[PDB]
Amino acid sequence: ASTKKLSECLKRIGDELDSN
Amino acid sequence: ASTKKLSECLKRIGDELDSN
Amino acid sequence: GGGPTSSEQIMKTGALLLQGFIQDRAGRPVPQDASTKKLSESLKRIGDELDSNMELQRMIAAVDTDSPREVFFRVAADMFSDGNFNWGRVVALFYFASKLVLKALSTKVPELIRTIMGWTLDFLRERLLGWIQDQGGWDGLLSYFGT
Amino acid sequence: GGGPTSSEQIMKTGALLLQGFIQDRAGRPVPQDASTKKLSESLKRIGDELDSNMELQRMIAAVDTDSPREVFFRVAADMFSDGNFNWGRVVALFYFASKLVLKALSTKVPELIRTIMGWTLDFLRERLLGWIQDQGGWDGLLSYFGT
Repeated sequence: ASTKKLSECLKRIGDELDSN
Repeated sequence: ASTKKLSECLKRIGDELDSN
Repeated sequence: GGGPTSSEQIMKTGALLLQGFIQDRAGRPVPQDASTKKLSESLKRIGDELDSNMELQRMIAAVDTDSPREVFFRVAADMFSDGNFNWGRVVALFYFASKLVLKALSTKVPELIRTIMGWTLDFLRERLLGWIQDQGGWDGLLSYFGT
Repeated sequence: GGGPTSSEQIMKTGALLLQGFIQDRAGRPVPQDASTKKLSESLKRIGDELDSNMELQRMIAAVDTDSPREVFFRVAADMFSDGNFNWGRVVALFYFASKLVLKALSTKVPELIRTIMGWTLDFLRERLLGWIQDQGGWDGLLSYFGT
């Protein structure tokens, strides 16, 4: 159920990272 | 084979301890 | 041999990087070349920054990991379901793989403590209990310690 | 109820002490009463001193622990085979039980890293490799990091 929310959490971490 | 030597090592630690 | 673009080199370096990265975080050694060592450094410090991302830890903490293989493939598929790729998501996936190792260990531990306590208490009942009774039980250990 | 000498109290307090002691050393919480807390304190600091006994660590390091149940009963039997008992040997046995937990975990870890690396590399081959090739392989990650 809440794997969904860690995925998004990790997607957004991924993108955050590319900004630098 | 070398369980033998840790036993003795733990026996002697045990006795050492009782001295105090 | 193939250059960096060959799938064989991609799989080789990927394993090195992945193994180096995970192992590093678990002790808390894999021989590798200079540019690969440089990537591993970058990986390690990014991993450090994410370890401080406190929301993420809670996020990682809440997922149930009794089926850790199911969890991994589900997270990985989702991370890449929108059809976009970037290096940050790959990094994030690696970080996630290393957390699974630690998470998985953490679920073995109580059962391990239970099994070993079983042995110890069984041995104690059958072999030491008589002697312990002769001391008046564990209060004798208080005396021994001089309490 | 029985006093400290009853076998029921001996087994009850033994489990508390044992569980408290092992758990303490593994994090690196079990509700218990005052005198039991005092014994646990004495236990914990003695455990600390043995952690510094460097010969003992090597001694514990060398035994193969692929059959950890066999190892425990063999050490325990031997410790008490001369028919003598004293509190120090009991303490030593507890210390040994907690080391088995850690030793046992340590043997699971590489296999765990292997299993998880398996998942990750499998996912990477089937799902990310094409994209990684488009970056010219892992050298692209060097660029990304600005190396």
